[PDB]
Amino acid sequence: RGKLIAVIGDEDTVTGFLLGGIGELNKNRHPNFLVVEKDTTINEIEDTFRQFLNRDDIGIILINQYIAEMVRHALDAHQRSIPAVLEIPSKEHPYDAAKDSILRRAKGMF
Amino acid sequence: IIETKMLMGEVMREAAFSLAEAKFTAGDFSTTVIQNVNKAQVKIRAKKDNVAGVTLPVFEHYHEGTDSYELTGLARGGEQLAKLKRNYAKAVELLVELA
Amino acid sequence: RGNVFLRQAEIENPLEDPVTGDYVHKSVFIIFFQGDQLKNRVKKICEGFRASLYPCPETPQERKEMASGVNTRIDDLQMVLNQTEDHRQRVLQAAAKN
Amino acid sequence: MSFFPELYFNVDNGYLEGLVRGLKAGVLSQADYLNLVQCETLEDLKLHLQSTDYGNFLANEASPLTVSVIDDKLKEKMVVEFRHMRNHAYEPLASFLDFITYSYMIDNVILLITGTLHQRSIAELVPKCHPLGSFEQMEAVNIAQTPAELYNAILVDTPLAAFFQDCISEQDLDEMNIEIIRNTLYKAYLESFYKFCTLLGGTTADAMCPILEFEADRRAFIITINSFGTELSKEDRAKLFPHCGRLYPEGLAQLARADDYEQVKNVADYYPEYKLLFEGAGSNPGDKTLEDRFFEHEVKLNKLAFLNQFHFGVFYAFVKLKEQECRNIVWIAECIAQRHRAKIDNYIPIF
Amino acid sequence: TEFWLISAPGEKTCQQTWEKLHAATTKNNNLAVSSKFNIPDLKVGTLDVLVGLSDELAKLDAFVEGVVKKVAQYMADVLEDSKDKVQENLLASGVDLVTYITRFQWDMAKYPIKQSLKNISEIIAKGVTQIDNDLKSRASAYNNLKGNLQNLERKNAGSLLTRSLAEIVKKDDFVLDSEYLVTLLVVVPKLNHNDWIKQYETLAEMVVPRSSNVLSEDQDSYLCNVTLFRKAVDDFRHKARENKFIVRDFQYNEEEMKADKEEMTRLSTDKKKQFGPLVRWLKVNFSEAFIAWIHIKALRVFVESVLRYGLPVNFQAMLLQPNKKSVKKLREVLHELYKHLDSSAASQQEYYPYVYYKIDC
Amino acid sequence: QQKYDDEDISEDIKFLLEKLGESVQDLSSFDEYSSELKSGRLEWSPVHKSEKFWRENAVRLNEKNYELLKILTKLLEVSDDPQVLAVAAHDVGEYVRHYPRGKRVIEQLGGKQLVMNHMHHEDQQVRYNALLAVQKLMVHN
Repeated sequence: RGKLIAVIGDEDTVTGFLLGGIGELNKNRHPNFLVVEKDTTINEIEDTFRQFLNRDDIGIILINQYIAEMVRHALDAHQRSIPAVLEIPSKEHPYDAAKDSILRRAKGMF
Repeated sequence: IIETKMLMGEVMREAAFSLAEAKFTAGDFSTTVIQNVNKAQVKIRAKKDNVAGVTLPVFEHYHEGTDSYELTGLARGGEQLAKLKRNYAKAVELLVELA
Repeated sequence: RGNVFLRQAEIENPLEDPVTGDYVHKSVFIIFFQGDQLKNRVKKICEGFRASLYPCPETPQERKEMASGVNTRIDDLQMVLNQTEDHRQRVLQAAAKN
Repeated sequence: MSFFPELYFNVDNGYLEGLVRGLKAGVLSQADYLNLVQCETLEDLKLHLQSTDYGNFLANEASPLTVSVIDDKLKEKMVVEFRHMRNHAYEPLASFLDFITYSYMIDNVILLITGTLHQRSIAELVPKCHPLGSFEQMEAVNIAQTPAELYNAILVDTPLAAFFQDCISEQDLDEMNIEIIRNTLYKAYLESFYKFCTLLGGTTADAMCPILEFEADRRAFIITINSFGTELSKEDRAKLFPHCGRLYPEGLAQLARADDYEQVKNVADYYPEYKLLFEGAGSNPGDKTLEDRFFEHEVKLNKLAFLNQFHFGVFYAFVKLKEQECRNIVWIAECIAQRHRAKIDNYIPIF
Repeated sequence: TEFWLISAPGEKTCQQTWEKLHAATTKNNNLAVSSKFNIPDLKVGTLDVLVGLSDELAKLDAFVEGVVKKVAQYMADVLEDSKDKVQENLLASGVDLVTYITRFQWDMAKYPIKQSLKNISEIIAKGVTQIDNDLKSRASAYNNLKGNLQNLERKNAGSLLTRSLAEIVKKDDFVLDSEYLVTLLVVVPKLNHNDWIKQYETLAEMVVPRSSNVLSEDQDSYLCNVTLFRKAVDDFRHKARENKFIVRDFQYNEEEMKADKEEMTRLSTDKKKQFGPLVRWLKVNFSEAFIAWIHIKALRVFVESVLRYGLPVNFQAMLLQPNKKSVKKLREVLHELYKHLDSSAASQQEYYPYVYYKIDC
Repeated sequence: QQKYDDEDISEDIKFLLEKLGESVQDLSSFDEYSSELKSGRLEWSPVHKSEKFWRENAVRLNEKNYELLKILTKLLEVSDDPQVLAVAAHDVGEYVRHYPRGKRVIEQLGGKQLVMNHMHHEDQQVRYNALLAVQKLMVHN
């Protein structure tokens, strides 16, 4: 009841994840999700990502490889546990095991 | 953990295939899904885990139970959308575990 | 499936229903049963159709005399209500003049 | 008229009948699918798509290989052709094409609803609409995010007001949810179109009335299947069951009580041409489902109507046949893009 | 089959014979089949908890009714020597169903009356539930076997374009130990079989000449092939697809095809061997289940009779089989013969002046 | 609501507004309130309408064994000054507006009859105040 998963993804991923059930309107009635497209500037994405992270009632964040790669420094600038950030594959961007913040914290184990 | 994540890749390969099937049979419902978003259906119950002398945060999937939007007008696409709903219902829980 | 005697009585001059205003004749045909399940489902049913379940008369006469005392209080309570109508009546024409 | 077309009909219809007959060559056959499938890459898929009537349809656009642009261009070609032939219409065909445009203007107007709920301007939603309801009318923009303005808005010049006046009002839009409004408007238009076709007797009615009866029947069946497990009330299901099918003389009452899908099979055992479809409904890994069978029988009725030529179905079966063709194309392209050959051929072929 | 059971207060000891063949309280003037039920005597136990006991017993009775009808439905879905339509004469434990309801036997050993009647009802529930779980497992496993057979036949279903060529072609039909070549099996229809046997020279270059040798001829399309350079497979396919030369690269394998066919035969023989005993297990499960069901129905009838009639256990009941289309006359006559039992309070609707529950197919 | 171009008007208005608000805050105190209730002289203090008081600090009127309620009942019994009597009646009414325990206590004490006698007081405004107090003693009674 406390925290709610977030979603920053293209139309396919966000429709699929919203059909999974997640997504609520907050006090400002902003959406729990964001729409990313080819017609979506970097500044909007970065500002929305920080907006979500500042809304402490979210807790979990879902971002694919590509969106995170676009704002890579803003992704790896975050080292905290409770506001978890997830790196997931995508049909349009299948996972690369060499690219994860958590495995970068674990880099050197092999 | 790499194997758990590869399993997630497999699960969402299945999910993307089922999403393509949903696009195929009923044509266009994505905008209606994105348009109507008022309250969620699965939330998280904050928790902590005493694996050792120190404590490490964990989370629990919680079925809030909100009713799913009914798709019966666009070519009566209920069965396929139900299949996609079930696939992503599984995906949500498995990714909460990974989280 | 209940099989106990019937405490019968009738109400004349049926004061209007408390919440609607229906001056319709009433009566009581009461029976007591031991089963707890009955005390659930029978009362659920009567609430479903109609019933007044609030009080619980008791043969021990202390409750009877206490209720008679409360009834004696009802009259003074009604007199205060009458004074309330008197005040909200006399405050009207004073304003309505101007 | 007096049962005598061909001194009336051809004079007023051949001008468009010949043109659409010429355009009909662009629908691919199984022979083309025997070589589209043997590509294994999107470049060769584009080659096989552009070797056909869709000559360089993706030129100067979408350099990287993808699937969405293909569907978008196909829909663009569809809408421009449909408007092109609508632009030369004659009164009866004009009413027909007007109803065929109501089919999508109902979708557009229901999309306009909840714009008031979400406080949105029309201009942002314009590209979100399917273009077929462009609504080059007064007031088509800036509905002020108020339901009353939306209702008076649709009533101003939208031609669908003539049928919305009798079934919905502003008050009704704010009581039930959006999906019920969609179902109600679609059912009202379907029954009105059935009556319209019935009044205009001839070969046109003779070919279309079976089709619309089948549409009503499949709608009733699939709703009854998908409405057993939902919060809806059977009063609303009766409101939303079409009443112009083969089941309308007998069977609709049975569907109001046919909860289990097996009972829906038992009520479809009161019309056999649907019993064979429910027999085809396997719901198994390797065959198709009931809704797919209903789409298949829709294509079959379209073909049976295409056996004839003196009808206004050169502009109704024509558009839906090309919809089926483009749906097959998109499914094939999508599974090719994902590298899934298990269901490479999970589509309804055309001829 | 439809069958009736009525109970009465039993104010007289003559009702012992009236349960069988009273003339005055006969049904259809001594034409309906009537036999006294094999009535046991059980303890009272409780009355305040008894009403809810009978209610939950009715819920469980509907549940087991669904269970037994589900067992019959599944055994009919077996569709071999057991169906809802033909070969439907399935005996009640080796004795005809009508013959066992008319000769119902009641036993104390399985279900001691000394125990609570709730104890017996929950033991029946436990047994039927274990039977039901074993039935769900049996359905899953054996229908998975039948589906495996059906899907292996789906692999045997279709023209040669989708059906393997295990027993049609040979290992030597292509070039084993190819240098830089591939015997692309470009199956050509019969409308164009006569064309490739001359066009093969020009359809590609850097190929093997005189590669006009056909393999086989089939109804849909004639099997055939052609040898050519590995890079030239692309060029020949692109040139040949326009002259109705369907391309179908077939791979020969003796071992794997033989293994699949042996698996098919194994599955068929093992399926018969598992199907016989499957019918046996279904029969015994259905058997024990309906005997438990007629027992629990008799129990509920007993409970209702004890609720209605009085502190003694003196009550008297009997089966009943009306002749068709005269059971309305019985409705009236039995209303007359049972209204004097009550003679006061009990509109009727379902609260009849008599005790009755309906048993049917 | 009046607006002027001179910003000094607005600044002085805001200063006076805030300071008057804090003046009412400091003047509003249960300590001096109970002190004046024990002194025997009562006035129409602004704390009567301070709903914060009667919402939160009203349990402080229950001193040792309802001592303040007892001596206010005695003040209602003895005193005949209409102003202090009306003040006490209004305060007791607002006290019972938030406490059923106090309601049953005052029912036991018979002070309900004392307010009834105040409903017949020579001054009609005090009669109306006593009527209001009894109406606050009327919750489910």
